[PDB]
Amino acid sequence: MNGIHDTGGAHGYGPVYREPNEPVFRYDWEKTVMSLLPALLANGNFNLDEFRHSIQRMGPAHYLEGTYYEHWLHVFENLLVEKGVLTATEVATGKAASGKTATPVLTPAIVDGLLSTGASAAREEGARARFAVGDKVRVLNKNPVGHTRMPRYTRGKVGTVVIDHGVFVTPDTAAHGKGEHPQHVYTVSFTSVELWGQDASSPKDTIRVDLWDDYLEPA
Amino acid sequence: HDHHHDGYQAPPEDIALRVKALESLLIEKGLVDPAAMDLVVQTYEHKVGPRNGAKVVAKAWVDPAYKARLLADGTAGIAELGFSGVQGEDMVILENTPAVHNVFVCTLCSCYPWPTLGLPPAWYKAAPYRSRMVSDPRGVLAEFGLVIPANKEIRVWDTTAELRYMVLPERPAGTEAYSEEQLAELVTRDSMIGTGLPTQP
Ligand SMILES: [Co+3]
Repeated sequence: MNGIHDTGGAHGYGPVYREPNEPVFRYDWEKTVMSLLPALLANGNFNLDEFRHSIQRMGPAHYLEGTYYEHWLHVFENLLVEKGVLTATEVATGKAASGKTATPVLTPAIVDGLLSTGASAAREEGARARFAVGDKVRVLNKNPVGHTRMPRYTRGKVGTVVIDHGVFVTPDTAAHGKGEHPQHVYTVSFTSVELWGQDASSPKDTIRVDLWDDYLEPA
Repeated sequence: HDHHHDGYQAPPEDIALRVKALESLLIEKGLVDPAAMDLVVQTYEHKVGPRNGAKVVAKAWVDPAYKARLLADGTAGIAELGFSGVQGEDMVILENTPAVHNVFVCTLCSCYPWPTLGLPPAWYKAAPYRSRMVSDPRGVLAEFGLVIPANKEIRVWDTTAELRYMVLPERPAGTEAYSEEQLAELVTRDSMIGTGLPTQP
């Protein structure tokens, strides 16, 4: 999706201001919002790829105006409705329609173990690797309306495969209920010049991006 | 003017009420457990943070065997010090050298190595850093007071997949026979993101 979230190469966002001595959480409400994510993922209410794409789908202005955890809050209020876990009315009123109909999967007994383990996107088997490190590859020019992880700034560009990480779930399909379609993920190295042109580049600098096998074609 | 889109702008006046309303809803339906949520908050508020990565760096500095293991298998490497889990399942460690300066970003969102660095700062997750880091690294780094030599290659890694990156900074000169603990004190968060260098003694 060619949305405002795909920021790479954009101008006009200005200086990178940073807070001195920044707390992990700057407001109490952020603690609630943050801790909700693991809780809801544990329920299997949605997967991480759906979560990401839900954020991509908020209003562009809303996305820019909202502090980080407002993005998460948005997903919870909207993706849970889309998935049929909550109704619009419930979300609007903050009052459950009919009592405690579910049981929390994330309980105090398993928090530490679940957090320490996480959930790797790596898979045992999937599509065979078409490319080897050293191969010149071109990123395909695709413009899906749905979820994807090929940044707009890489599309149509030529780079060098520098790492084959093995097989992983494909977010493009996992976010839209089309299965995992596991395949290889590579780190691809692009020169500054190749990405940004003669003028806007520095001769030494390189940009590396992690791209799925079928995002690519031989250069 | 004011902060608008750099991550530090003011939240809506009613945000805390909105959050409380949703939380009550989710608790009432039986979707979430407040007690478990508190444990999650404590974990990232007090237990997990850049001190973790600092220990990894210090050990790698003093122990070439560990460094080799770490560079060969990041996940297993950091596990030796008891760090693992969410948003660090598949780690890749980036070695800074006299010829290469590494730095990472997530242009698409905020992907970041939680187990070794904790939750990212607001600036890492905001448009200014994300948009400019992949096009003008030197310009961004200069804003953090870091000037990379012109003849040194800068490698910017965009965290677009499920690999998570952490920078192994170069050990500062004049730190002979330092203990892992004294060395670890020099390792800043910025030095492991690549937006700064370890402290000079
Ligand atoms: Co991200």
